[PDB]
Amino acid sequence: PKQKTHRGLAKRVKRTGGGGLKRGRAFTSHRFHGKTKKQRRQLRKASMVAKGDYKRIRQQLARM
Amino acid sequence: ARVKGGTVTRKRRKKVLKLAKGYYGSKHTLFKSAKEQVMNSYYYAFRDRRQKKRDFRKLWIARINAAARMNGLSYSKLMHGLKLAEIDINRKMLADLAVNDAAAFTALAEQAKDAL
Amino acid sequence: MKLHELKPAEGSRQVRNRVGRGTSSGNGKTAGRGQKGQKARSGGGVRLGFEGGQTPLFRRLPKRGFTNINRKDYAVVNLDTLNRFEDGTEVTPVVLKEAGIVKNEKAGIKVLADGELTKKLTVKAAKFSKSAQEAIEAAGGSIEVI
Amino acid sequence: PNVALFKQDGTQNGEITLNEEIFGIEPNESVVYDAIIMQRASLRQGTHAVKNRSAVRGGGRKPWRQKGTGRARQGSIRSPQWRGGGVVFGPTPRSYSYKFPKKVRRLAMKSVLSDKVAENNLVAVEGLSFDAPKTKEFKQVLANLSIDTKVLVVLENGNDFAALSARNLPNVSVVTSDNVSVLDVVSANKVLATQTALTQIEEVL
RNA sequence: GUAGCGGCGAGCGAAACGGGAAGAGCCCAAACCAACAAGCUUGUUGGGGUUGUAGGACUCCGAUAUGGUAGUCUGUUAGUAUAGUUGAAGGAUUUGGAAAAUUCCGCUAAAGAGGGUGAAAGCCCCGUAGACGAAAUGCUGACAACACCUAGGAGGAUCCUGAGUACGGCGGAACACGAGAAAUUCCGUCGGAAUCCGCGGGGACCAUCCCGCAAGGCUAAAUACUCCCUAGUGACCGAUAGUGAACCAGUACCGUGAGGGAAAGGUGAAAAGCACCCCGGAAGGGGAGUGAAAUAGAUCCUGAAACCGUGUGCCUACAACAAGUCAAAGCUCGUUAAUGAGUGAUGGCGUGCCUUUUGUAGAAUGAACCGGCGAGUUACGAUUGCAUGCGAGGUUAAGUCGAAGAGACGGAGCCGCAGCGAAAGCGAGUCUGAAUAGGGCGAAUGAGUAUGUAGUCGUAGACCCGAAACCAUGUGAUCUA
RNA sequence: UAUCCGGGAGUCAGACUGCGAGUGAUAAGAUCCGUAGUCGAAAGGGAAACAGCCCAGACCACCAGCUAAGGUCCCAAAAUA
RNA sequence: GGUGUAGUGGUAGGAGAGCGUUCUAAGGGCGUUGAAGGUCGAUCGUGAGGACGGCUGGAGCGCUUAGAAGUGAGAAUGCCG
RNA sequence: UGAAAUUUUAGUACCUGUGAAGAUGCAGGUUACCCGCGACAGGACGGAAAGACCCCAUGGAGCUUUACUGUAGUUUGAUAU
Ligand SMILES: [K+]
Ligand SMILES: [K+]
Ligand SMILES: [K+]
Ligand SMILES: [K+]
Ligand SMILES: [K+]
Ligand SMILES: [K+]
Ligand SMILES: [K+]
Ligand SMILES: [K+]
Ligand SMILES: [K+]
Ligand SMILES: [K+]
Ligand SMILES: [Mg+2]
Ligand SMILES: [Mg+2]
Ligand SMILES: [Mg+2]
Ligand SMILES: [Mg+2]
Ligand SMILES: [Mg+2]
Ligand SMILES: [Mg+2]
Ligand SMILES: [Mg+2]
Ligand SMILES: [Mg+2]
Ligand SMILES: [Mg+2]
Ligand SMILES: [Mg+2]
Ligand SMILES: [Mg+2]
Ligand SMILES: [Mg+2]
Ligand SMILES: [Mg+2]
Ligand SMILES: [Mg+2]
Ligand SMILES: [Mg+2]
Ligand SMILES: [Mg+2]
Ligand SMILES: [Mg+2]
Ligand SMILES: [Mg+2]
Ligand SMILES: [Mg+2]
Ligand SMILES: [Mg+2]
Ligand SMILES: [Mg+2]
Ligand SMILES: [Mg+2]
Ligand SMILES: [Mg+2]
Ligand SMILES: [Mg+2]
Ligand SMILES: [Mg+2]
Ligand SMILES: [Mg+2]
Ligand SMILES: [Mg+2]
Ligand SMILES: [Mg+2]
Ligand SMILES: [Mg+2]
Ligand SMILES: [Mg+2]
Ligand SMILES: [Mg+2]
Ligand SMILES: [Mg+2]
Ligand SMILES: [Mg+2]
Ligand SMILES: [Mg+2]
Ligand SMILES: [Mg+2]
Ligand SMILES: [Mg+2]
Ligand SMILES: [Mg+2]
Ligand SMILES: [Mg+2]
Ligand SMILES: [Mg+2]
Ligand SMILES: [Mg+2]
Ligand SMILES: [Mg+2]
Ligand SMILES: [Mg+2]
Ligand SMILES: [Mg+2]
Ligand SMILES: [Mg+2]
Ligand SMILES: [Mg+2]
Repeated sequence: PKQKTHRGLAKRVKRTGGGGLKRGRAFTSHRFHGKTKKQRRQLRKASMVAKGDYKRIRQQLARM
Repeated sequence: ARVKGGTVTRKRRKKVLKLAKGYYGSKHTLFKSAKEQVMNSYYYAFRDRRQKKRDFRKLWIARINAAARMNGLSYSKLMHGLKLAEIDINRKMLADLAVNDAAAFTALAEQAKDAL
Repeated sequence: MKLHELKPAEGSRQVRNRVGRGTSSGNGKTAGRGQKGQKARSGGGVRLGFEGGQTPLFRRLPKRGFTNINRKDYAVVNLDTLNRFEDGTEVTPVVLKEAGIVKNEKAGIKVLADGELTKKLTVKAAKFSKSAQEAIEAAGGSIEVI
Repeated sequence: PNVALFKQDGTQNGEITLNEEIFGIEPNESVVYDAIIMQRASLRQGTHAVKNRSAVRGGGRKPWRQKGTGRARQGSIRSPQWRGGGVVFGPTPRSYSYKFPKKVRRLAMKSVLSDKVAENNLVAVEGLSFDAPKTKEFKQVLANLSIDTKVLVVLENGNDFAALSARNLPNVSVVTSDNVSVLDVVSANKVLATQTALTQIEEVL
């Protein structure tokens, strides 16, 4: 049997050209009155997956 | 394909048992009691291969001290007089002299007693 | 070669690492699993992205987007290829496939302009980019659309 | 690749030229080696098995209690540490074969034949048209051509009498211009070949 | 492992396109027609007719045709399975009990596959290649007879084209799809259509378009599997292995029973297996004798170790000693002949091995000892490195041919070469943004791919043993209530 | 020897000694931190014996020598200095 | 291949080099003038281990290269004897 | 005539001390000719038994209930027969 792809990751990341992963941000759903606007505008900007985290999830989302 | 190992084990154990000759009883017949004693024997061997030198040095020194007291001098003052007089004679040699040629040892003692 | 003189190249084939076959191998008496623990067990360890009950990275992040079932993904030809073909000729998906440039005409050929073109060409495809149109028509070719 | 054409009677008829594409190259020894190991692993059959803890006739009864006895903890009469006992892993039915790239294969063939040519261990012939399949005739042919070592005999598709004549001899392997193989050629030290067979080789390759 | 499903978790997971293997399509109800009968319809027989570029009945035009068969102990014919026959080539010297080994000269091969034969045989034997062969019963395939199917062109006036059916509601299932926006299929229940200007589907649903025509039935081939039979093969086992069982094994034995479940192979070439004599009650020995060999004589080839002894060189009854090591007197032997072997008075130093532990001599754990057995493997995938081939082109999968092979064919498909974005879409740029701004991700910087190999990961028992337990069959009231 | 990239791990029970603090009874071979060392994973020499103290880091051989801490009347080498 | 300098305690653990066993393909060679195995030897190699002899034994087995693994046991209150 | 439990090997003293903190085995000192027989039972933290007290396991089983979620039955209604 071949690998199973973690679909919860396949719905939550995206491959770049260098193989790295794009990701949405947290603290961006429902509770904004507690957050300044700098946080909100800086969190609507995506970011990239960490080194040690990609080390942990690459086997899951190997090809995707 | 299958592998049995009839001879490897037996040869490997005969080696240890040949190493274990002279050992009381089980320690020359049984591989476990032997091996447990072969390793300890090798430890003791490695350690005695150092303590050997200490022991003979100690022995030689006692002999030299005796032969010097019989001339009216001690090991320490003797050897200090020798180091003064630039006389590089090993203690093994000096003990052999004290045993066999007391006259040569006496000459060395005169040298040292002059150096002092 | 002679069968009684066979040799591989150096570094091509490596000796296996057998495990639990004495201490002086280094991989003996624990198999590189270390002392006791869930990792030191047969079928032990944990799932592949498991942080010990800590909220995993996938779960603490949001899902984004969707997939358009009617998506048109085109096969790309970047204008540095086409310096191959003799000037004045007719480029087609059939030509590109026969050459082996494009093996997967996914939705249609799209032509894009990264490299420098140096020929007249009667190129035709599903879609062109505007810079490619400019470069082709400037060299003296002619754009069409299948 | 100028190779001396002999007769079925041993006399040298002349020469034949051969493709430098095939016979003139430098041989790639790593490629030949790879092909050798692959073809032997393919001729392997891999029919060999063993009964694990599950397929073995018995078990079920825990032979005694977990506790109370002064006996070790045991869970089946047929676990690996019993006088019977299912084998832990052991062999399985297994396919050792593997294909590998066509360019490497064809380079292996070319390399082998070019090594034979460089070592002069080809022997071309015009004939091998035996009226009937007697082996002593073929042996006399080998003697005339001064062969005394192993040999592979390439033949056109149909030279049945010559194939039969060469068949029984121990020094001789026989093959029919399409079933030619790296293992066969490399095993052989010399290669007797008909000009027809060489042409068939140079058209299939 | 995509699209999707999913406490959007764990996990689950398609289909179509494409490529191939195999290839075959046929019947019926109904309209109507003819016959019978009861009681103009309506049950039975036959004819007719099976469909979607709508079809058929019905009204007119000619063929009487033409091909096929997925049938028959109708036969013949050929082959094949179940017995089998034949099937070439060597004799001597040395060793030795024996020649097949050695040496000598030869012979043979459509036969040098294998096995046996006093030891290792191309030429001794069984056989092998090859060539012949079946009275009798089956089987397979053709060929004729029989049998069954097989028509064409206009019209649609009218009639028919599968009813408690499709569908809907409620409740549940299967579809990759967990009611979810839930199409599609099926079960129970209740209700409940039209029929050619008709009906269903195209993932709620409506319209348009396209495709098809259910609610009646059959249908070979490719596919899966082996109790078995024949011919065989193995970088499978070789008596703690391999089937539980090489031996009279599902046996002996255990159990009320269901049920569980062993151990145990080898003389010798050939029994030629020890006539006869002696000790002894016999067994068992000792001679003799067979035999190449009896320390090959039924416990039978070899015959380890633990263990039990016999003798002998050295030491040992004022000594404490993880039992050795180092030094060493004396004594006795003489080697893979080299700074020899054995023993050892006496002296110095020195608290076993493993596991697990901050730390174990440990009064923490394990091991009575010896011998055998006994634990990171494989399949499919992913990734990294090393190696090879080729190179911005690298490569085939299935399947066919072919030694259970290599190899050829097979370009469908896979990766990479262009990315960015949720997506539309644009494109070496793209997205955000009013924005030529800035910033993110990317390019100009460039190298990947197929195979092998090793490390590692995942799915599978996944490293070996070890629970109490859970579930589903069954067996037990000969004990006891 | 640092950094970056990638492969593979193991370790998340620590102990004592000295100095700095807390808790403690400025008691504990106590507990918890910092700091340095040692052990762990380190044999050897001294501390009688004695992981954790003092000296010192075993690649091997030597019937060679110089030193360390610690010691020099005997056990037991060295001064009855 | 040599000279010099510096180093070579080690658990978990990582890396690299190997010895040995069974089998296979090839090459080559040894065995009734006595193979393997068994046993004793005072032998060689840095180690795993490798030879040569003596006795036993009675028929198959080594050596070189490469490959494939049921490849190495001292402990499992391990199993069988 | 003929077992068994047990058993790492054993040429198996005492005091004091040390030390994983309670020593036949380490140290220092003392005592002790070698081998047994019958008796006793202080120790070998003796044997038997992977502590039943205790704690832990995101262990199990049985049991209770105004824990959760369900359900067989009981009952009421609608609908069909
Ligand atoms: K590891
Ligand atoms: K034969
Ligand atoms: K549904
Ligand atoms: K001693
Ligand atoms: K790889
Ligand atoms: K490469
Ligand atoms: K250290
Ligand atoms: K073993
Ligand atoms: K007692
Ligand atoms: K419970
Ligand atoms: Mg929102
Ligand atoms: Mg020790
Ligand atoms: Mg390998
Ligand atoms: Mg290690
Ligand atoms: Mg161990
Ligand atoms: Mg731990
Ligand atoms: Mg462990
Ligand atoms: Mg761990
Ligand atoms: Mg939580
Ligand atoms: Mg079972
Ligand atoms: Mg078995
Ligand atoms: Mg599928
Ligand atoms: Mg014959
Ligand atoms: Mg024979
Ligand atoms: Mg002969
Ligand atoms: Mg529907
Ligand atoms: Mg319904
Ligand atoms: Mg058996
Ligand atoms: Mg046997
Ligand atoms: Mg006395
Ligand atoms: Mg005495
Ligand atoms: Mg002692
Ligand atoms: Mg103990
Ligand atoms: Mg015990
Ligand atoms: Mg339960
Ligand atoms: Mg009854
Ligand atoms: Mg200090
Ligand atoms: Mg403490
Ligand atoms: Mg501190
Ligand atoms: Mg530790
Ligand atoms: Mg120390
Ligand atoms: Mg320690
Ligand atoms: Mg000095
Ligand atoms: Mg002194
Ligand atoms: Mg080191
Ligand atoms: Mg060092
Ligand atoms: Mg063998
Ligand atoms: Mg094994
Ligand atoms: Mg054992
Ligand atoms: Mg205590
Ligand atoms: Mg004490
Ligand atoms: Mg001590
Ligand atoms: Mg008595
Ligand atoms: Mg006890
Ligand atoms: Mg316990």
